[PDB]
Amino acid sequence: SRYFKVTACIPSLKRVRTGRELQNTFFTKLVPYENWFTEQQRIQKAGGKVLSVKLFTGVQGANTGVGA
Amino acid sequence: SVLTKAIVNADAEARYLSPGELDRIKSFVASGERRLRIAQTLTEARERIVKQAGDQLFQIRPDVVSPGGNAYGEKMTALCLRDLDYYLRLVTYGIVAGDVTPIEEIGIIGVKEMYNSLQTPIPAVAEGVRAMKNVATSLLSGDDAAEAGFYFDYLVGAMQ
Amino acid sequence: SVLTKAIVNADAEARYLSPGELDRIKSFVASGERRLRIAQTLTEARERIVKQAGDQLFQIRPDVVSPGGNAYGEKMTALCLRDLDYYLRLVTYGIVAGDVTPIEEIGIIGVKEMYNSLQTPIPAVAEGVRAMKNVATSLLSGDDAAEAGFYFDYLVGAMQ
Amino acid sequence: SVLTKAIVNADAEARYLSPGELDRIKSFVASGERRLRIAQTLTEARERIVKQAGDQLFQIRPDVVSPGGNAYGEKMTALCLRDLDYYLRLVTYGIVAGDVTPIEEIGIIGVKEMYNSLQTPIPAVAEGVRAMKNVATSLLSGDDAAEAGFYFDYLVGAMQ
Amino acid sequence: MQDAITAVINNYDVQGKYLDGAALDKLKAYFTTGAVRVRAAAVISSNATTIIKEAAAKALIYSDLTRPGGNMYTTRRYAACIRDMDYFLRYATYAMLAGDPSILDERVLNGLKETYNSLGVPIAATVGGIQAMKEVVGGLVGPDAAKEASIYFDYLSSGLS
Amino acid sequence: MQDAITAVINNYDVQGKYLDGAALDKLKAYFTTGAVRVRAAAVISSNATTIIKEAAAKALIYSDLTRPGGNMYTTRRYAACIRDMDYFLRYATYAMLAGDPSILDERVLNGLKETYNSLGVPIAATVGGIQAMKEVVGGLVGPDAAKEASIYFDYLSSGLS
Amino acid sequence: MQDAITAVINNYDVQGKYLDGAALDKLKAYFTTGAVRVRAAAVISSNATTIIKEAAAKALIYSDLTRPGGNMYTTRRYAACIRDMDYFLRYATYAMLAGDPSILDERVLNGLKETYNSLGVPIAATVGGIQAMKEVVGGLVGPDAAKEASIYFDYLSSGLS
Amino acid sequence: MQDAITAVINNYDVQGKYLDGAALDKLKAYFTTGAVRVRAAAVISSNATTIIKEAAAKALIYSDLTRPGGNMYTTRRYAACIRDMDYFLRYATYAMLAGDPSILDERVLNGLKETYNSLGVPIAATVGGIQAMKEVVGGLVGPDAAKEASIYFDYLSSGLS
Amino acid sequence: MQDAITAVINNYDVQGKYLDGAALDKLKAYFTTGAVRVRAAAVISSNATTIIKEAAAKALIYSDLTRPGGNMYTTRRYAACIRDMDYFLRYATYAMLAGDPSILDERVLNGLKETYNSLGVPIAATVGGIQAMKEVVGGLVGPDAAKEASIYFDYLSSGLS
Amino acid sequence: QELGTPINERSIPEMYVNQGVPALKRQRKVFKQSQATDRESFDALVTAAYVQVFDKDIASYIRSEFSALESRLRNRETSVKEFVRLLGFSALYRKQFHDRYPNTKVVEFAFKHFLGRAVKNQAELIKYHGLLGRKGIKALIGALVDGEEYGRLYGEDTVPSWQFPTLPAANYPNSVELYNRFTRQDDSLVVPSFKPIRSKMDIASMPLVQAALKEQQATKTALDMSRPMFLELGRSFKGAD
Ligand SMILES: *C[C@@H](*)[C@H]1/C(=C/c2[nH]c(/C=C3N=C(/C=C4\NC(=O)C(CC)=C4C)C(C)=C\3CCC(=O)O)c(CCC(=O)O)c2C)NC(=O)[C@@H]1C
Ligand SMILES: *C[C@@H](*)[C@H]1/C(=C/c2[nH]c(/C=C3N=C(/C=C4\NC(=O)C(CC)=C4C)C(C)=C\3CCC(=O)O)c(CCC(=O)O)c2C)NC(=O)[C@@H]1C
Ligand SMILES: *C[C@@H](*)[C@H]1/C(=C/c2[nH]c(/C=C3N=C(/C=C4\NC(=O)C(CC)=C4C)C(C)=C\3CCC(=O)O)c(CCC(=O)O)c2C)NC(=O)[C@@H]1C
Ligand SMILES: *[C@H](C)[C@H]1/C(=C/c2[nH]c(/C=C3N=C(/C=C4\NC(=O)C(CC)=C4C)C(C)=C\3CCC(=O)O)c(CCC(=O)O)c2C)NC(=O)[C@@H]1C
Ligand SMILES: *[C@H](C)[C@H]1/C(=C/c2[nH]c(/C=C3N=C(/C=C4\NC(=O)C(CC)=C4C)C(C)=C\3CCC(=O)O)c(CCC(=O)O)c2C)NC(=O)[C@@H]1C
Ligand SMILES: *[C@H](C)[C@H]1/C(=C/c2[nH]c(/C=C3N=C(/C=C4\NC(=O)C(CC)=C4C)C(C)=C\3CCC(=O)O)c(CCC(=O)O)c2C)NC(=O)[C@@H]1C
Ligand SMILES: *[C@H](C)[C@H]1/C(=C/c2[nH]c(/C=C3N=C(/C=C4\NC(=O)C(CC)=C4C)C(C)=C\3CCC(=O)O)c(CCC(=O)O)c2C)NC(=O)[C@@H]1C
Ligand SMILES: *[C@H](C)[C@H]1/C(=C/c2[nH]c(/C=C3N=C(/C=C4\NC(=O)C(CC)=C4C)C(C)=C\3CCC(=O)O)c(CCC(=O)O)c2C)NC(=O)[C@@H]1C
Repeated sequence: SRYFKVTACIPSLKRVRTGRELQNTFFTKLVPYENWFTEQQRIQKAGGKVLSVKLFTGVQGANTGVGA
Repeated sequence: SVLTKAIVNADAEARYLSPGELDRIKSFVASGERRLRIAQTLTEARERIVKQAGDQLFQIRPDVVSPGGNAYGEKMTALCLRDLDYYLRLVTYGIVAGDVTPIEEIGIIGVKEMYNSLQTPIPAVAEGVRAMKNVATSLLSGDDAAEAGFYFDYLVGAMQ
Repeated sequence: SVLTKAIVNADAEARYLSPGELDRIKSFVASGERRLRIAQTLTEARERIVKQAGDQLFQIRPDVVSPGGNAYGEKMTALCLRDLDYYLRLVTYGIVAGDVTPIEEIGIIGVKEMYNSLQTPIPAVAEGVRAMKNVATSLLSGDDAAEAGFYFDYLVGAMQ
Repeated sequence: SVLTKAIVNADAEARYLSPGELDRIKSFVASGERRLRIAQTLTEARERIVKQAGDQLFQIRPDVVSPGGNAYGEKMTALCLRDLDYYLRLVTYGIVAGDVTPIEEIGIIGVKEMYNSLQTPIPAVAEGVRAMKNVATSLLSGDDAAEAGFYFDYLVGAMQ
Repeated sequence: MQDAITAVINNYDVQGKYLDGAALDKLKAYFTTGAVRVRAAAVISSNATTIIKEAAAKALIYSDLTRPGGNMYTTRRYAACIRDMDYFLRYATYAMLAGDPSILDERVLNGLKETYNSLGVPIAATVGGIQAMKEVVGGLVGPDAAKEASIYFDYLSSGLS
Repeated sequence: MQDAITAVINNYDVQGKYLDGAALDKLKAYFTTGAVRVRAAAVISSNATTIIKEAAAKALIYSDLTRPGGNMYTTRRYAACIRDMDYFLRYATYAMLAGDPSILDERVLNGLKETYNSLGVPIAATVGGIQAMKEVVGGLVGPDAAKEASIYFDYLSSGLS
Repeated sequence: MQDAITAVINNYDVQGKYLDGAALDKLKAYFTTGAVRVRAAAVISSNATTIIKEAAAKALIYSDLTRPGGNMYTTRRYAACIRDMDYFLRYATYAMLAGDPSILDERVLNGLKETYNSLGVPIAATVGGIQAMKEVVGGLVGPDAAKEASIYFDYLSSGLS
Repeated sequence: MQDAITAVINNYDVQGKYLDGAALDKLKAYFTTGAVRVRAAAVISSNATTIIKEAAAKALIYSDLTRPGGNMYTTRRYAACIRDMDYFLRYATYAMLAGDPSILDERVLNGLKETYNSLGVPIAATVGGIQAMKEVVGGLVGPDAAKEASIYFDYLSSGLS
Repeated sequence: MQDAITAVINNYDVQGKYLDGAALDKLKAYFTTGAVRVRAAAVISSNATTIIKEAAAKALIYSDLTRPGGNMYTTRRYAACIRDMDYFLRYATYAMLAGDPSILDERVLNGLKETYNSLGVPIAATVGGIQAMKEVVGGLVGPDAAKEASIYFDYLSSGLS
Repeated sequence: QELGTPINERSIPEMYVNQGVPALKRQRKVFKQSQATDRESFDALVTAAYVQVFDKDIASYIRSEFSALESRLRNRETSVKEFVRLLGFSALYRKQFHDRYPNTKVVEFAFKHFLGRAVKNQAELIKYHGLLGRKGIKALIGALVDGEEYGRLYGEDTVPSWQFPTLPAANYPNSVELYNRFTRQDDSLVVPSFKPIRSKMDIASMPLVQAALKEQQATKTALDMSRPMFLELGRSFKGAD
């Protein structure tokens, strides 16, 4: 139910690529709480920097309604 | 709660509430008074329920209080009783809410890691919760006893 | 039905049924006899309800029986009445089932495409369904009248 | 084994083996004679090691041989000793192969569900493996003792 | 998201407190108004399109918004505005059923303001349309749930403004 | 998936017929036994792990299956067999609650036989485990829902064999 | 997959037996032939492209296969055929290092035949190319590992045909 | 898929022939009717829904198919039948534009017969609806492209039948 | 089996139609080519053994197929292979006389492929022999029926491959 | 001239045109968000995303149910990966491709829709079917979308689309059989499980190992070694005979 708003930059370290390729390297997008964990690992394992993270939807205290 | 579950499903589907969900909401609001009476009864009888559950658990599993047991020691037993009180409180929360959402968000997700990191016997905790169910069912009428027993059975099933 | 919906959600989450789902199943099985009585009442009064809803529909929207309308002519009107009978039978099915699964699978999914192909006014058919709701609640006691009106409202909202 | 692991890693990238991988293979084939000699040395004394490890484990954790223990009774203790023998055989297999590949497929993956369904104490099994490791290293020279202790520690870490 | 029951439950969870007389009173105050929420929500679901049409007729159309140079001009922009209105209606129904503005805050209001500033959407016109929808909903539902539904429309308008 | 009520509803929908006295009799017969199914399902969910353990101890383990050369040998294969047993128990519970074997045919038995032939899994041992679980469930639930639960375990066994 | 060491270990694990004289004899016989396999694999890896070129020249090209309408006509299919020959050579090297054709069965031969009838590839021409590569590899590796290298190419050819 | 030009090009490439007088005459014959195909395709695209409407009215509806027990009974089945009708119309337009039934064989008729056999769809009713669409399209397009449009509808009907 | 006449007759029987102008045109076109087919069949029947001899010499023998271990090593297999070539030639003659490959589908290609994988026969070598016979037959029959003769050999080769 | 002619004249053309991989491998379009800017290109990307998922048949029924997702995607609040993930979380996908098939076939349907291939091997079936049954659809979809293969193949902004794999073995025919199936055309699971392939050639029968075993016998039985000759002359080569 909580959504992370994350901005990241993933450079290309092989084959350079040719067509316009702009949303594939620097992006900002909402990510769910449950999948943000395994995606942050993927971003930093693909040699990508995580510029910004925002809590956005959720509440810091939580304790109920988070798991919905 | 039932309201939270129905709203979440309808919002995920992107539609207004269905007649079945409306009927279940009406049934929940009708049964709310009986639910709060049951919760008040259990809250009043929280101490006796905890004590009788503790004695039943210890008679069933004396090894847990044995030297090679996780619950060996006076404060080790006190902490187990405190966790028992916690789960009884969660049972009252679920009974008042009409579903198991707060219980899930508080005390079943990550509880396998809970007791694996603490080396605590999950089957022993389940037996203690069952003793709690017996004690609480001894203090309610048949319909309310079954209603609380559903939530106690849910806790036992989650502890599995 | 409610059983199908609860079982489907439990299977999708890979878990046994929740206490709230069990409670709603118990409530549905408790309300079954009243649901059957309502269904018997409407199925006995099927012809009068259909004819009356035809009268209020044609009074409210004479243009549909105008030559620039979909239902111009005696057999076009007969087909509209037969669609009305179809929707009334679906309403009885939903009332006995306790939820909207069979009605959804039978007469709402693709109904927009079908009526766009036939060039029939969906708001006009919704008005006919509303006249049906009025006629049906005219032959029913208040609790069961509201119960049937919920399903009629669901059909009206779906045709939208 | 080492060859299987290197071949799988090369096949994942779809290329011929690099000279570094051939160097690892050469080192493994050089150490193979010592590895098989260590394995036969452990195999000759399999019963004594199992018996002493069982006695040591029962001394450290008497609760398992207590009334509430999983291994309470002569036949329950026999099953525990048979499991310890199984793990000794797996350790000899791993020492011969030079990699933990056979051990993982035979007696590690799913071991958690194994001992959870059987309600057996996983830390108790780990302590039994540690006592087995001590008995094994008492019968081996220093380098061979360390070589066997690597695989014993791997088993202890996996059963965790 | 949370309803009234879940908000009370988590406010007691943070203190680790059993439910007491005050929490029971709050839950009873929620429960006594349960059926009114249900009937009003059913009425709103039945008359969703008519409410949107009347609110648009009173607040948006027949103005410079629907003419060239307006933010309502062109079929695409009109579709966006009416889809937004339908979103507001459905989420107002959800909030009024749950007895809490948590769902409206979580799933609508986050980002909507600066999104509208970036796109050029008129916040004042959106608030006026929301208020017209609120008045239509209050007219349809009746005295029993008029104010009860209007509080969440006012929440939406105050969040936007 | 289908239950008794939905099955009768579709069986009349295919003829385009209103519900009559016969269909009313059938769904009345289902409605009369609603609570017993709920109680038995709650008991099964309560004793899920113990039922699996007792069925395994009575039908599978302490044999050549759990020894070297046995199909259920090794921790991975044992975990797979117990997960299959858990699948059978949960889907038997669902079918018993729904009052129909449609979910059993429709989420379990489709292709399971051929998958078991491809993997080499023993169908006879699987059927024996299913019958042991059926006997344990019949013992636990009591006379009220024993036959009703047991018919779906027999359905699973007859579909597999 | 599995090599000689894992084959012995699995064959003893299925019986649940500790390693005995026969198992140690098999392991010693494998360990003695360690350096020869490594040298042969290094030679094949260094001369991979020349082997493919000579095998293609001797068995495939200058014929109806490369003339129009042939299966190896067009660059799109010529590159695919030489890539397939490279795959066969690489997996033969893996099999020679492991001392077991289990990798050939698991990761080369399964589905390959029916794939070739699906695509229209000539199985006999593929077998001829494999045998040409076998002759070239046997020439390159020397008398030490000629038979060991040739056995896996014969295994691949017999599996395909 | 292939059009007329790529079909000729591939047919000569497989024989390794330069384009000769016959191939040039074939290409000239296709090019001479390019404009009529484009005009007919534009007309069919503009009148797509109406053609399906008259085809359904003259072939399917007002019969036992739309009644209970019919294949196109219920809104879901009616929508599926009209979507299939639209599929046939769009792919017939593609075939008439490309001047070749290769796309129809590749992406329409492949497995359609046995899929309809599995689902119980009436193949005779489908052929009748296709012929109704053929008559409507022939009426709309005119003498210029009537027969050329009709040949591909006949191709689809003969493939299904 | 069926010839051109019976194919037209059955294709009109399935519609229950009397013979029309198109059917009569097809029958006339078949009847005009009567003497050519008879002459070609007589030439092939007279030169049957020589065609097989030249095709075998050009495509099969003097190679690993006839050298030991080959699939046509030993007299027992050589006689079988030449008998198979004679069978292909005879059925091609039948199909050429009938003007229809239905006999080839019914009595030659039915299960021939899977029989060849069962026995281990090289299908590519069989196709090469068939095309060698095709070249020899095209040389023998003359320019009158060369294309007609060649099409059925191509049909057989494409069916096998 | 004659060295570029076919030999064995292609008497029936376009019997050789269709050989090789199907034309569908290269006769289809790939959609990328980075080059799908503007409204006209965005709608094509959206309608293509509904066809990679949902397999083109019940994709035509979608009218406006996924309208909040499309708005966020158009406003660049969520990437195409997030759009594809949320499409797999919907009730429509669960109703269509999970609620009517066994748990093992849902994994196959999930793979072909969110990765473009079939299941690689038995060690991947065990990993992914053993997670779907443990935690349901919302974990299996998250595992596929967040996997390393998805990140390599499509990255942030790209519709998944069918891939015709070359490796591993049997992956190409398994994938193509899934590809050329209409929805509800066939419901056999194609890859139920990967059979054990067993062993038909004993490792001790190889040339190198068998050649070393005989030497091992002779060296141990016949000849002596580096202990004193008085010890080596009082040895019995047989042990119990
Ligand atoms: C030190 C002993 C510990 C212990 C063990 C214990 N185990 C069992 C029963 C079984 N253990 C196994 C084990 C395996 N099967 C395999 O394939 C492998 C991999 C090689 C293993 C490790 C199995 C299958 C069983 C079931 C019986 C059977 O083998 O047929 C028991 C008995 C439990 C019961 O309920 O009877 C015990 C007690 N107990 C301890 O206290 C120690 C920690
Ligand atoms: C005039 C309508 C007739 C009819 C049809 C009918 N079809 C279905 C279901 C499907 N139809 C298709 C068709 C295609 N998929 C393709 O890719 C193509 C070519 C590009 C075609 C033609 C498929 C795959 C299905 C199954 C999936 C789906 O439903 O979309 C149905 C529904 C059957 C059911 O309820 O299960 C119907 C009714 N029915 C009639 O009566 C007409 C003759
Ligand atoms: C000597 C070459 C012969 C030949 C071959 C040919 N093959 C293809 C296409 C494919 N080959 C494979 C092979 C494999 N899949 C596997 O998993 C492995 C092991 C890693 C193998 C060896 C596959 C799957 C394909 C299809 C997919 C692809 O193209 O990658 C082709 C091309 C066919 C086409 O493009 O349609 C050719 C030509 N052809 C000959 O004439 C030779 C005898
Ligand atoms: C309508 C009364 C007013 C109006 C609105 C308008 N909105 C947009 C664009 C967007 N609106 C949304 C809204 C939502 N997305 C969500 O998920 C939710 C809650 C579930 C909401 C409310 C978003 C995200 C957008 C941007 C993406 C999109 O366009 O879909 C427009 C379009 C602007 C443009 O052309 O770029 C418009 C016009 N316009 C009026 O005149 C009214 C005052
Ligand atoms: C246990 C009583 C028996 C047994 C079983 C066994 N099963 C497997 C592997 C699988 N089992 C399944 C099962 C299902 N998939 C479904 O969708 C359903 C119904 C919803 C079922 C029941 C599947 C798909 C597999 C394959 C994938 C996996 O392993 O998870 C094994 C493992 C076999 C192996 O090692 O390859 C075993 C052992 N074994 C016994 O001895 C009993 C008779
Ligand atoms: C000529 C300007 C240059 C050159 C050429 C050269 N080519 C070959 C051999 C072959 N060339 C091909 C080509 C193709 N096959 C195709 O499908 C296509 C696409 C239409 C092409 C272009 C092939 C298949 C062969 C192999 C033989 C065969 O066709 O059967 C050679 C001979 C190489 C050798 O004998 O080893 C040569 C020399 N060489 C130059 O130096 C020029 C610059
Ligand atoms: C009546 C209140 C309105 C109206 C209706 C109208 N309907 C038709 C024709 C058809 N209607 C259906 C309907 C259904 N088939 C189903 O399976 C279901 C679900 C239970 C429904 C609702 C069908 C199939 C037809 C086609 C004919 C047939 O049944 O065979 C018409 C005739 C249109 C024509 O062009 O002939 C009309 C007029 N018209 C109104 O004005 C009312 C608002
Ligand atoms: C020699 C005394 C007489 C003779 C022989 C002759 N043979 C051939 C050609 C072939 N002979 C064989 C024979 C066999 N294949 C088998 O499997 C066996 C059984 C072991 C035999 C005996 C074959 C297969 C051939 C074909 C070529 C090949 O082997 O690949 C010829 C050549 C004929 C030609 O037309 O080329 C001849 C001349 N001829 C005499 O006059 C002698 C009396």
